[PDB]
Amino acid sequence: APMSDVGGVLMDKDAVYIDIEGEKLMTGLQSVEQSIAEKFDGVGLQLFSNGTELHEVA
Amino acid sequence: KKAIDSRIPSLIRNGVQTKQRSIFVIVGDRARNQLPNLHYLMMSADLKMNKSVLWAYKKKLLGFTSHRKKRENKIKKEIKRGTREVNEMDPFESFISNQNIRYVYYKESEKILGNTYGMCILQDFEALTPNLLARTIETVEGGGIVVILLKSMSSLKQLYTMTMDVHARYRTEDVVARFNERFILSLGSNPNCLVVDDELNVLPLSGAKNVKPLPPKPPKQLELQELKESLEDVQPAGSLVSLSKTVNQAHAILSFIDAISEKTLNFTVALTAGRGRGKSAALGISIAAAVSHGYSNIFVTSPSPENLKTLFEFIFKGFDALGYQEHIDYDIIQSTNPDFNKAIVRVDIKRDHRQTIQYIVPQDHQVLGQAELVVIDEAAAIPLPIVKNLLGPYLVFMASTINGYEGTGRSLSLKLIQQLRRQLREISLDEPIRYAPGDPIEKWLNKLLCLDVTLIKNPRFATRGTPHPSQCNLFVVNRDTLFSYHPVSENFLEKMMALYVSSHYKNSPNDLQLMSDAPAHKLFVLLPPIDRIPDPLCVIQIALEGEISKESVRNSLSRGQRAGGDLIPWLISQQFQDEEFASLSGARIVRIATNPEYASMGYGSRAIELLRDYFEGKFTDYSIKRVTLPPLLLKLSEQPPHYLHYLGVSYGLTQSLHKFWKNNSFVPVYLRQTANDLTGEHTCVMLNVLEGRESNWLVEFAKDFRKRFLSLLSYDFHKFTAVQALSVIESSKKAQDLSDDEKHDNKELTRTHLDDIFSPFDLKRLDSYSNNLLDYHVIGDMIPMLALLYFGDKMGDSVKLSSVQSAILLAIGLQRKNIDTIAKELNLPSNQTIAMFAKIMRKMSQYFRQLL
RNA sequence: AUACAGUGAAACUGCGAAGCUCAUUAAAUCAGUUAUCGUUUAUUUGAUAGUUACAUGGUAUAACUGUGGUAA
RNA sequence: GAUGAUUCAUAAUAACUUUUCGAAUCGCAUGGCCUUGUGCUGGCGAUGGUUCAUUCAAAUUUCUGCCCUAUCAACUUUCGAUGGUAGGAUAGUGGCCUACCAUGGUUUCAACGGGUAACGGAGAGGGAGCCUGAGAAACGGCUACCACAUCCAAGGAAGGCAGCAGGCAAUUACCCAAUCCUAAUUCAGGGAGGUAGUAUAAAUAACGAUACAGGGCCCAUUCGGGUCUUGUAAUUGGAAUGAGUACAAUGUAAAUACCUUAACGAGGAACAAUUGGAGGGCAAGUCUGGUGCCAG
Ligand SMILES: [Mg+2]
Ligand SMILES: [Mg+2]
Ligand SMILES: [Mg+2]
Ligand SMILES: [Mg+2]
Repeated sequence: APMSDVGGVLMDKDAVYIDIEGEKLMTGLQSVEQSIAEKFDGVGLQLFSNGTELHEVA
Repeated sequence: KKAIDSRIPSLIRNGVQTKQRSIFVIVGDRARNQLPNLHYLMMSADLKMNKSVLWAYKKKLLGFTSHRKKRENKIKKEIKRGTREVNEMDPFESFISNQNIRYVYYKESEKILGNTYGMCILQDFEALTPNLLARTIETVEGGGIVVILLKSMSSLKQLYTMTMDVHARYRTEDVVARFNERFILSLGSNPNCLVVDDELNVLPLSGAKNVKPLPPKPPKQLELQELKESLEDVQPAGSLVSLSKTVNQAHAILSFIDAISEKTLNFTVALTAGRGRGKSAALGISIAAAVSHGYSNIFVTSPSPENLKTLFEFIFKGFDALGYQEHIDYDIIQSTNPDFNKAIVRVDIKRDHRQTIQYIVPQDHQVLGQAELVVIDEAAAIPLPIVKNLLGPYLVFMASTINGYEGTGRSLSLKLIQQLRRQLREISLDEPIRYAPGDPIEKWLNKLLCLDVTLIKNPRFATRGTPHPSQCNLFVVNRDTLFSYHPVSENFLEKMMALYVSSHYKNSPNDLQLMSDAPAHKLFVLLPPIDRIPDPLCVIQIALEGEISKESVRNSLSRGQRAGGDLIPWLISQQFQDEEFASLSGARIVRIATNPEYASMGYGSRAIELLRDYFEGKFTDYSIKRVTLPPLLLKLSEQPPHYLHYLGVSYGLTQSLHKFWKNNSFVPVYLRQTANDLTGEHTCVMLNVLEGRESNWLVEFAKDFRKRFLSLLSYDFHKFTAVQALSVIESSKKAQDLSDDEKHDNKELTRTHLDDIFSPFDLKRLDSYSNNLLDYHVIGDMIPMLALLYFGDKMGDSVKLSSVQSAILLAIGLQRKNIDTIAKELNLPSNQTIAMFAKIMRKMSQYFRQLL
């Protein structure tokens, strides 16, 4: 039954309607703003023990 | 009624439109309840999607059972008890009861390799392995969904800490699990990965943050439909080419048909492709083409007949495309051997003229004298000497897989090609047949497992010149930084992994996890002299084995699961039963890899010398923060060594490798009688003692091995060339030279011992031969004892022989080879060999007289 | 209730488990009647056994505790 | 000693035995004694146990008992038919079975065979073997064999539904109370059983008042003849009550139903039964045929 709600999932137009310590970790994760890929950008890695931090591969 | 985030529906629909796969990571205890919703969205987007589902788990399912009758009985009892109404079924129970789900353990991931599934569910995150992740994802078709259920609380705490701070790694109270942590970070880079909770809230850590629904709707299909239409009238080409699924597959089949048409029996076709690209379908279709063309004696060879089930399946589909009918035009013969599991062995065809397709073991090359075609499937897994015998005066098709199953190193395929440079035709299949080309998941998987890594020639080394080995220095590689998924570390990892795969014969996907998580393992890299990312020249992976590992082992047994093993310490235990060697600490060189182009320039020896120096002490906290990264590479002095007694190696005996370890002062102590089935060479263990430590034990072991080797030349090492056998003896004797002490010394044969071994009539027979008064056959009985006495060093300084003469005596006496067999091996005519053999026996007789 | 003592899951013992559908068969079915000095018989009922001990063993395990195998 | 009758009941001798049985059990109560030790001796029950009799059953067994038949005169020894001796088995008698022996047994007084309104004994997927019990060749279980069919990760596992009830479509819901039956039993149970579910007598009306009209009806082919309180397509009054709408009690294991019984309940009594038959008559209407205005 596509138009109807089968199981708990209903699709109208292009939007789907569904019926539904860790909890603190859940909400903290949901509120994160920067992506993991972006967080890598500000990071630099030291190649040798006293070498200069290299950020991006050439 | 909660409005789902628009990203989740859009991603599934985008994948279906573009035939790209997508990854969902569901975090929460109620993650299982969200799978039915995702599957429904997948099916509604396209009704042509495959409805089969794959459920992979380690030991236990999540709160349900896959046995139907057990489920209804629990349901019926619940209904009878009144806990549930008569007809209530929550969505999850409906999802399992109706849908076609295949439940598979992680251990038995081989069974799923052939099949194709619409959705893949990986129940357990902690137990994910590189092999299980390559095998399972490859079965998902275009538009499918890969679901990974990160339900564990500890897994979530790792997820939280990295997202809060990429440097920080959550580490519980000896396995580090670096592969899983690197896996999580990689998921962020994937554009088709969404990480969601059990409420379908999109966690922003995922890479698919900015997914937007695509507008409603490929060139490769266009280049494929036109080709089929053009060839429809031209049978048998049209019917068979119709079975092709991709442009590359059709081109390969047509090229095979060209070979089948040319009828040249000195012609060879080499097919190279990745796994899942459709080689076996191409092979089976072409075999059907040769059947319809007229080839009668068609052969198929592989390591085992079971692996050919797909190839034979597509032959029959090709036969169906050609109108052949089972039990009228052809008959199927299945194996009676229980080992082959009723695998098809022979197909007999009766149309027009009698035509036969037969499976042969690769060793049986003699039967191929009447062959018109042999199809070598998975030639990578057949030993190189054996396949060379298989290249006869007949049409040859070879299929070799690159980075599929174990496959083989890419350079090995190149070395095989270089040898073939017989007329050659090379064909390559690049496009996948289950999903769209350039699928992000396949790219993400290859990066994560470093499967597609390739070696690159460095122009800078050419300009500056090749570094002299004395200039190069050895540096330790910190594993936490290497597997931190930083772009710099990732590039260095790829270069290291490139060196690994090219050199060694066989590499499994799990080797990456073993290297990352195992505590005993360490990594060393021989960088060029520092003066950009450095390009390693040689990489050494060692594993600490001995008394040091016992503390880690004892922890594992307390866990209830023994972790890993001590190969050399256990091996030396059963062979010699020496309690001391168990207590001795040592390191085993798991793998030493060098650039094949720069081989013979002395890097491999240089790195071992520096490594030997390091553990001798001649060069005398970097862990990640546990809830800013340390340097990627560490100088040798910066990290103190463990106390070790010996350096060991385990490798498949080849003349090149044996010469390499012989030159580096390694002494052989064991050699396996049973050849490795995949590669065909014998595993050899060689040990090296470090200065300042007792060396008495190694000398005793080497002496015992030499006696074992001498007697076992006749049993299973008779295949070895005589020159190779002498080298092993010579390498062992170098061990005796290492010990300056004369406490142990060979004993010259006494007259009393001489009488027992040879009777006087024999000695008279030996004298008469030297006088040329006897034939060679008369003395055949005495030769093996003479070889034992001579190579036992009982004859002493009186009798010495040349390297060629020692080879001849060893071959007759020990290898049991014929005198003519030595002639071919030593490139000497038979008459000269017998003349030399007589001269050898004169010296032995003269010595026998002198004692008397 | 200083062995337990009310009630009592599970488990071990004891007792009882003894309408339909097809075919057809003339005093071989069935009915009445006779015999068992020619027999078996739970139960009911009535009779009926003077020929370490202030109480023996596990030669004993279940339910139960806990460790696991299996798709079941 | 007992029967009509016994090698019957019973007793004894000598041995035999996978020699049986002859309370290592439980509940309630705590009396009578004294030799004060918790010393001796104790009341009512339950569960067990040998043998006999009784009861409930079972198995064989004597004699008798309505069809047509000779166009059914032999049948039986056809792997026992009739009988004797011995053994095996059975709970026992017994050709029930086995060894030896005799040649018998039914029949024209109807054997044997045939037909039958002789509904006027068998099985639980199909044959074979076995197990429990006082009682079964068990609608139970087990083994192999033969088919059917189901789940599976294809390594195995399990079934008797090859059923039942329907059609050519609601067999369900409530109980053990009533009558009986089984148990470690007053109390548990029983799809035994019980309860419910889904051609026969009435009504659609009865009784009055007033007004206004002169015709109404019967017979007869024909002409005509016979007789008298009739018609309304008029107005009007107050009474009666059933269907319904329904408060209760009774009824019952409970409930439905039945019986009994408050209040309301009629003029279009619209609180609105039918079915069939025989005749008409009408237009600025339609069609057809003609010897105007007609006929169909
Ligand atoms: Mg009694
Ligand atoms: Mg007798
Ligand atoms: Mg009136
Ligand atoms: Mg009516």
